[PDB]
Amino acid sequence: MHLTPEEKSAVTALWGKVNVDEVGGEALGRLLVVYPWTQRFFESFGDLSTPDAVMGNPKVKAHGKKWLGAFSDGLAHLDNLKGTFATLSELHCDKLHVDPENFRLLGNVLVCVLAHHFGKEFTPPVQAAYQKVVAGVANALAHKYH
Amino acid sequence: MHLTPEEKSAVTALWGKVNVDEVGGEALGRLLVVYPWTQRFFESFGDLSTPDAVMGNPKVKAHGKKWLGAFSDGLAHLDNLKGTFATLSELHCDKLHVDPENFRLLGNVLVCVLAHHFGKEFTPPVQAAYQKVVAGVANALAHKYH
Amino acid sequence: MLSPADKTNVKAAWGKVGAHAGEYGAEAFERMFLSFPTTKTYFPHFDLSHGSAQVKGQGKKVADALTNAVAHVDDMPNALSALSDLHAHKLRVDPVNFKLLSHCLLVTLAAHLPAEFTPAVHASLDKFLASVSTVLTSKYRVLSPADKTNVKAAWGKVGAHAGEYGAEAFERMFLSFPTTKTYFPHFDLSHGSAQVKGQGKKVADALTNAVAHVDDMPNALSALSDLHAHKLRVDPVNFKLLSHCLLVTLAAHLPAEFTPAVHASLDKFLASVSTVLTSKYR
Ligand code: HEM
Ligand code: HEM
Ligand code: HEM
Ligand code: HEM
Repeated sequence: MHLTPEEKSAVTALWGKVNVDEVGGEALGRLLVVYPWTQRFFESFGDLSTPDAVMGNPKVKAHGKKWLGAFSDGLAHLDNLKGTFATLSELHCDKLHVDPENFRLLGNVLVCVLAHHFGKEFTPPVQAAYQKVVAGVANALAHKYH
Repeated sequence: MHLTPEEKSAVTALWGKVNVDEVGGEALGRLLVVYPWTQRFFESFGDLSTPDAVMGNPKVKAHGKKWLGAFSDGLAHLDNLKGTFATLSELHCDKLHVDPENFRLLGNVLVCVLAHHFGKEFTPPVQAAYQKVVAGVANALAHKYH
Repeated sequence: MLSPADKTNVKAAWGKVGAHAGEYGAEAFERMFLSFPTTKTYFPHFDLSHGSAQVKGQGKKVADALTNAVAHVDDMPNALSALSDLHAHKLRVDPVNFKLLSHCLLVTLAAHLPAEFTPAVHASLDKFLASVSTVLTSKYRVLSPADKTNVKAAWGKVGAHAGEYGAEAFERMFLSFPTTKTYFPHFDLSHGSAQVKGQGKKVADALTNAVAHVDDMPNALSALSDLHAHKLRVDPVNFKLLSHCLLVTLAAHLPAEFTPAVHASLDKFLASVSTVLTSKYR
């Protein structure tokens, strides 16, 4: 990874405008809708029968806050992502059994959600910076898989 | 890159038995037959229309010697693959314009050829060690792309 | 497949795109070049600076083809046939790159269509672009009669060993690509495990059935397509890893039969099986 100073500022600048709880639920919701095989982890969440059931599901919204708050905290440690996420990586492999391919999917759905939310403000260079960060987070969450 | 003592021992022992001349031409030839869009980089090699034409093509064999030779010198520096392949990385990007995805494809075909040539000696744990190495070499060759 | 609902969603969305389709096309390429710089390797002959006429022209041509596709969504292979030939025989872009452009077109539409880019429309557009990409790469390599003959010859030679080879293929997969183990948390994955031997034989038997029905695979494999799409829910990327490991297994057991031409035929057959098994995922 390793970002230039201008890429860091761009990531940081836009992130100050994000409602973490809303965007977290929206990105998780669209993951489950657009790539329905990811629903395999969330059978206890209840009704996921249509996109509205999903987007309106309170357990989806709560998990949205959870994952994106950990993400947000990781933006403060862009120089030590592997170290910041080591325990989470171990958990997702050993206990949760999450195929790391899911982290890349969610990363790309988050980028779509940001573009939807910020429109013209989400410029090609700002996207490029975010693409690096989500790949970095995916890689760091996959790091302890064995 | 990092390999257990067992992994590096497995890689090293097998490689002592590899005829670099023959295995290199076999691997490149099968790449061209199995994934024919890769032929886009070798238009000057002449006739590659049929498998038999590909496998007996003299320029294919000669180039085979070339790339696997550099691959073999890589196996002498498994702890610094990026520094080892830096110049060739640059060359493949800036001069040859080769999509790094091809490094992974050639990596996998090489593994297929090692299995074919060595049979039962190419055990699941030896394959596992070679898959790490081919992925590390692909990553090293794509490192300087911009 | 694109549901009837999907088709309705794409038409609505692309109609909104309207006379901006070209501009959005040029934007999607600019986003791709910046986010995924390896894709620039296919454009060394282009000035790739922002707003270049070459990029704009590319965006417009690509946009016209998508419009064409949308207007003929129930006949895409035929509508894009000239374009599939051209990418397969001349341009020869590696298929992975289609995923990358599709993602950047999705980002572009999201950024320009606030009102229309709902979760369901997002879903439909993604499926549509995957369908286009499939069509555009379809002629890169249907199994020819030679492929069919080669596959029956090699699999006939596997014979009664089919099960043992399936087990070996999974063991190779689990060691080489540890992430695949996430789908078997309930298994003893040690070497020799009877659970892995049982998995191997079931997959082997299914492949034997697919060879026997090589011209009617969607129906012969329909119950398994259902099971993976709706219950097991294995990410499609994993099928490529198992296919590589079955190829390695066959290579190590069939020295005489695993020729370049038979290897190419087997790789095409496993990709087709893989396509059929993931065909009802979405
Ligand atoms: C960058 C991406 C991700 C981050 C930062 C993240 C983060 C987290 C966090 C902070 C937890 C809670 C850990 C604890 O209980 O101590 C969690 C749990 C979980 N995550 Fe992840 N996660 C990510 C992606 C994913 C994806 C893509 C999936 C599956 C499609 C997933 C599935 C789960 C599941 C099933 C749980 C357990 C929830 C529960 O037990 O209520 N995660 N995640
Ligand atoms: C294991 C990965 C690879 C290694 C270590 C490698 C190595 C090399 C080396 C040492 C050269 C010689 C340069 C010179 O002396 O002019 C070369 C050239 C070349 N490589 Fe790579 N290569 C690899 C993979 C690939 C792949 C996958 C492709 C394309 C599908 C490719 C295409 C080429 C081309 C087009 C040339 C020039 C041939 C010529 O000038 O006749 N390489 N490579
Ligand atoms: C939705 C996917 C795509 C569509 C609909 C599409 C369509 C087209 C069309 C209509 C042309 C021009 C045909 C002509 O002028 O004869 C073209 C050219 C080309 N395409 Fe594709 N394309 C797609 C994806 C890609 C991807 C992913 C790449 C590479 C990253 C790519 C690279 C090229 C190249 C190199 C050319 C030639 C440009 C030139 O030299 O003028 N295409 N494409
Ligand atoms: C083209 C390759 C494949 C074929 C033909 C295939 C076929 C099968 C068959 C025949 C079954 C058993 C269904 C029954 O009980 O009747 C099965 C189960 C299963 N498959 Fe697939 N499969 C393939 C690929 C994969 C891959 C790549 C994975 C995951 C990495 C996978 C994961 C599973 C799982 C987890 C089960 C159930 C195991 C259990 O708990 O008993 N499959 N598959």
